[PDB]
Amino acid sequence: PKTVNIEPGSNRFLDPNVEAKAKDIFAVPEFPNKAVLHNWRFFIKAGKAATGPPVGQEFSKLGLKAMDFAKAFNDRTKPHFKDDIELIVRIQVYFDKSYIFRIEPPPTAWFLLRAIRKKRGETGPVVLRGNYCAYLTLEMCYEIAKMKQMSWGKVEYPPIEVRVRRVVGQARRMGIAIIGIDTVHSSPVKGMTEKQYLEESEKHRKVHMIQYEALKAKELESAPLIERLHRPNMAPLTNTQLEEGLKDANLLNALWKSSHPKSLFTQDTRDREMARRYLNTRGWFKEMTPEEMRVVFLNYRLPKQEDHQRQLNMTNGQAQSQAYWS
Amino acid sequence: HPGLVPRDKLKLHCEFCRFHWVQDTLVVRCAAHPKEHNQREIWLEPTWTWGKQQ
Amino acid sequence: MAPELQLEYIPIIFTRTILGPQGGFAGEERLIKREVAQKYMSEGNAVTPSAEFHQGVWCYNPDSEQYDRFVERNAEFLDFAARKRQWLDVYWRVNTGYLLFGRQSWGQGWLLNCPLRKKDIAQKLWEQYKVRVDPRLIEFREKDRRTGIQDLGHNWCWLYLPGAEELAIDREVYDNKRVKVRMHIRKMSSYGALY
Amino acid sequence: ATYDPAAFVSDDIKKDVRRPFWSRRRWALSDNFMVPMSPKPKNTIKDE
Amino acid sequence: ERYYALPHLRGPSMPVQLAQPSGKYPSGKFTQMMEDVAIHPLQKPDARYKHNMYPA
Amino acid sequence: NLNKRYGAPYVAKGYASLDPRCSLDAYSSFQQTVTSADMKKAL
Amino acid sequence: KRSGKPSDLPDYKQVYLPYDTAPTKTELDRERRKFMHAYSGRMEHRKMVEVKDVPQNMYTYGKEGMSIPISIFKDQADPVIGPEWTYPGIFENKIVAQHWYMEELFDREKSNTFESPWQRQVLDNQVKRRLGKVAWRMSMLNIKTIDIFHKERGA
Amino acid sequence: LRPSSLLRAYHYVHPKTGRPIRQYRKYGDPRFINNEVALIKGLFALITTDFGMVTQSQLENARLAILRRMPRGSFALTMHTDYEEFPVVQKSPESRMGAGKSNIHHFAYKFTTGVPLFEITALSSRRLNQAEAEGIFLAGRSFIPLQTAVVPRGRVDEYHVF
Ligand SMILES: [Zn+2]
Repeated sequence: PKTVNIEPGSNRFLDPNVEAKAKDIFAVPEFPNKAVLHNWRFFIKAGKAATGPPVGQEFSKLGLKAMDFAKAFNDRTKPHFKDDIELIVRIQVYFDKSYIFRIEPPPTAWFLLRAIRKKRGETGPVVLRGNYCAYLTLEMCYEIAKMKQMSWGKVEYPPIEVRVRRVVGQARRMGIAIIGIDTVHSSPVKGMTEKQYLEESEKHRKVHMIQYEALKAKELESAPLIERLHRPNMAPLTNTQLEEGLKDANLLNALWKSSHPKSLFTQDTRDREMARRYLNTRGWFKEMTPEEMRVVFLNYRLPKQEDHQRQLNMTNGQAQSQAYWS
Repeated sequence: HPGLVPRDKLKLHCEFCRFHWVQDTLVVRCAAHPKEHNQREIWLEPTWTWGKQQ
Repeated sequence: MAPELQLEYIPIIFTRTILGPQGGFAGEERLIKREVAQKYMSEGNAVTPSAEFHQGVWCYNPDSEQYDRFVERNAEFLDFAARKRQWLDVYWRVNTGYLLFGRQSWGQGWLLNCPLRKKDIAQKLWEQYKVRVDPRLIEFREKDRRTGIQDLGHNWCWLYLPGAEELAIDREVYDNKRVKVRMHIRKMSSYGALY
Repeated sequence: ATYDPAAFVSDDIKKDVRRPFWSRRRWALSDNFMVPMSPKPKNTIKDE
Repeated sequence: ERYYALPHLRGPSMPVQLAQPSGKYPSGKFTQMMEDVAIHPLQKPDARYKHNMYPA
Repeated sequence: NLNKRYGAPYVAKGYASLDPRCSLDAYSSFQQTVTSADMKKAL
Repeated sequence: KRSGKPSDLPDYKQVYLPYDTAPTKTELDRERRKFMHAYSGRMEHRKMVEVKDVPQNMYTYGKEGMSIPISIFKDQADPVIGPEWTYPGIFENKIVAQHWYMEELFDREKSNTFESPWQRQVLDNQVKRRLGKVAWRMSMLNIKTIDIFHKERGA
Repeated sequence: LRPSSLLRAYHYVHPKTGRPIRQYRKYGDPRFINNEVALIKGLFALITTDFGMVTQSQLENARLAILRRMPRGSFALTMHTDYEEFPVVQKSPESRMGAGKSNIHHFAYKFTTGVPLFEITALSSRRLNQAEAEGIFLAGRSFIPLQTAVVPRGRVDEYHVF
């Protein structure tokens, strides 16, 4: 009937409304560069924080009337919240006894038992329990994963797809057999043939890549400069080179220069060929002209778009164009 | 201090359990649990001679 | 044929691939002991050499676990089942054998006074078992790489049977490239001892 | 078609290395669990 | 008299695709750097809490 | 405690100094040829 | 543990259907009949096992337009589920996310035949753990001697 | 005579009389070095690298100790018993008070080199390490009166265990 939005994967975030007050409370009062004494962690309900043994005790071990914090908690947690949402409080006590606490969304194990409607003790790993418990489908984990963002300052530091494989694994480890995997058949649809279902995935599953890569590459262009530096791959080196290349570092130097992708500073024939004359005495790579090295001695952690970018630098007007300006 | 019959049986049970050369005999001395976890390699007495203990 | 006089060993074409010394492998003709072979022709690992089997035989692969693999014995396979037999005959001969010694040992350490040489193992291989090898292959243990064998009782040392890769010979012998020849040094007085 | 005894046949007089007590972790890995050689009594090998 | 003797070599002496697994638990010298391992002092690995936290 | 008095060419010696390699090279010369000129030089 | 568990378990409030053609009763228990089993363990040790508490209709179960009761905030009801290709990497995760025995992964790398371009990433994150289980296995032995299976086990 | 009409190879029984065969002392002498290696099928097995005579009570006390140090639901110990048994103090003046009945009853095995004794065999995808393995057997090995070393799955590569 009504599909809310037809786009190849544009629902990777909470509604800007709920994402507005998502980080109003899930914020980190910045580390004062003090020396922490205790990093406590609690489960506390929406606003039902008491001065009892769960909270008031560990303060009272240190002489703090936690009758105050609970109020300062409820100064931030009593509204905004569906009833009975057990949050996690990360109380952090410094050597001046001044605490600083981040409220955090409920533990995903709490989420998982909700989204499947199972109480304490009903769920279990099959090797302890013998049965898969309540089903799920990947479509559901993608929304448990939206309220679980490690950096509640940067809502998607782990990209959402990467975040799901986490909550999926935590689910399977609890017996939550999701349907898209773990089973012979995916979720059956009244829409079309399984082929007309698989032929509509082979396009979607790959359209996501140019979506997922671009989001993985936009991330690296703002990543630490050291990150975009060159780190040659070690899959080619065989484990006797890989060991004979650890006793003398000279080989792991001449290698780096030998296979550095072209730049304005590494277009020195003699510098590149000085290495290439060191390896041959060591009987290392000898039949691989510079090109087929760069395509294998590349930082594999680069997003395909960016490895392709560095690989063709000589084609990119040479890097002889881009230099330290002044 | 239980003579751990070979030298090789010596094991450091505690964080404070270390090795020591108590007169040519590798032993384990711990400040904590002072004699409780102490081990001493089997070897001749510290002052032996050639006719008494070969 | 008589109940009294029975063939002490009979000809046999192996269908399966038995590990043991009396064993063979796919399709070779071997005269193995009668009692053993008779519980192969019932077992199916072997079949008496009818004229038909002398060309091909349906040997066995542990992959599908049934007699499907046709191993045709042309003159080329008969140059393969020879080198592969002649090889694992040296194996099963030194591995089965237990080559003895008689040596002089004055002194207390039960130490053979003139310890053994890798010459003096190939010498007791060719003497007793007629196994003719290169004494450059016999690797001694760690205790006896320095001083030779040197001690009475049971010593063993490794004989390296090199050329076993084009024979496709593994899992039908205990170790493709070695074999434990098993010495024993039975000390004797000047009456019966040498050196 | 050459086999050189020297490649694979290695007769090296190797020094039986002490279980290093001077470092803590390498003392624990080295703990070859056959120190129960204490059952080496030259017991009756053909009777009981 | 029968004399048993090795056949002549037609292929590689030490078996390669026929090698029996080594037979001792292959916890390599690098997963538990027990001994026999030599590393350049510039390239010291895995001090993530001691002296790799401030790498050079 | 041999190999201290005698050399390494002791106990580690394959006293079979007869034919570990020559027999092979014998079958090498077998392969190539001998002919008229190979006798004419002998002539 | 008791704490950190949900007490009130809201129920699946189907928001809008994902289809116009009703899935007639006859086929419902004809496809659900296939789901009451789900594999477990991924190697020769494949174990087709049973799943308790099977939902009844899976044309409607999660493929679209149902709600999930992870209701958290005051103004955020049980969120609706958009269609499949509206979530990122889902039919890509279907290839990646699963119990991966390294036995089954290293034959894929040494043959460079990955079904997915992320199984190279689920491999490292799997070996990078097992190395950690060692660099913690040993940064403990620098304290004491910890010996595996040397204390009593069971009852 | 001597061995025939065996009682399934545990001990030989006289052909013309159901009495046990009462062999010689050094019959089945373990003082060989066993040529045939063992193709263990458990995850780990405890082979005897030396030779000796081991009782059944010494082998059962070892099982009761191995069965303590082992994770229960995962691994099930497997103790082999097909080997042949042998008699004890049998002879008549060589028994105490003419009670040849109460001395021979003990049955001990003559183990050569490299016979497997136990097996930490697997019942799941759970795995073991040599450190995780020797730790188990280190309890029982202190009862089995002869020297023994644990070996991993498959054919014992006796180049290394020795
Ligand atoms: Zn202690």
